[PDB]
Amino acid sequence: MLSGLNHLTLAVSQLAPSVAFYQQLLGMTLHARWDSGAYLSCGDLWLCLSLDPQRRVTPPEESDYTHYAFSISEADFASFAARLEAAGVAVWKLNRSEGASHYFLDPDGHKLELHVGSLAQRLAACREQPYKGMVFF
Amino acid sequence: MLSGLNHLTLAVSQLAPSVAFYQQLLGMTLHARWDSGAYLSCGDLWLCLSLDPQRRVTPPEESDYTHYAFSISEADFASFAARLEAAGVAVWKLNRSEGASHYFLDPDGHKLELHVGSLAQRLAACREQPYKGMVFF
Ligand SMILES: CC(=O)Nc1ccc(C)c(Cl)c1
Ligand SMILES: [Mn+2]
Ligand SMILES: [Mn+2]
Repeated sequence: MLSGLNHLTLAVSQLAPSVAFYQQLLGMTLHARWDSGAYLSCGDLWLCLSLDPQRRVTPPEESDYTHYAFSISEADFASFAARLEAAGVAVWKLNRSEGASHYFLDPDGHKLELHVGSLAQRLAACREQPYKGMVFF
Repeated sequence: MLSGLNHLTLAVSQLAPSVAFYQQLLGMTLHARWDSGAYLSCGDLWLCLSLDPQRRVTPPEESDYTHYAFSISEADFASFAARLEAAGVAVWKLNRSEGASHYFLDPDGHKLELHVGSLAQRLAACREQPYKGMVFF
């Protein structure tokens, strides 16, 4: 059957600024870069950046809620978020509707998130503060 | 420091067909559902389906190359691809790279992939046959 995300591929309009964002600003590990892409890792995540002439720099009001959240510890969360803010990284959401999260945009407007906590922890939190109509299986 | 992918959230136009697709067709585990979304798991992947009236059912020619690949073993790949074909799931690309890949669309046009092979396998193949402009770190 299916087991896990094998990789996340993000289309990017300008390869070098996107590599710099994920590697320098977010601290991911850069493994390889070529004329039309790059491979990075973030823990066990394989991230591919793919140069795509069709990728548009998209304001967050023009895209849907699809987004990619990266894990960070409770001890590191606030200083990492504050560093992104001080660096001028654009945001897209403020209301913490799914726990301790910071919502920010990549250079092309991909919707990203820093989040503290696992699915199990979110389910436990939701039992006390459930989403409207929530059922647990 | 970021330690991995925390969750993938897909905006969906209709929650019921999206739950059927990810849970019943793709075999992911449904943990919770509420009026406007659902939480599933696929191995270590935490998947959130978020009901979003801004989600358009998007033909593949009208979206960029951003896509989400799920891991499957080589032994299971062909029968899973056949299952998707029997279900009438559209393909958006043919495989021309190393490692088996099946490129298929979700009900809203999210670009998905089944892939066999890790980042390490891809890097080993690339070292033997580097892409144009390829540099390793
Ligand atoms: C022309 C040029 O400067 N290319 C270049 C710069 C930095 C990196 C990391 C790479 Cl692979 C290539
Ligand atoms: Mn999220
Ligand atoms: Mn892929």
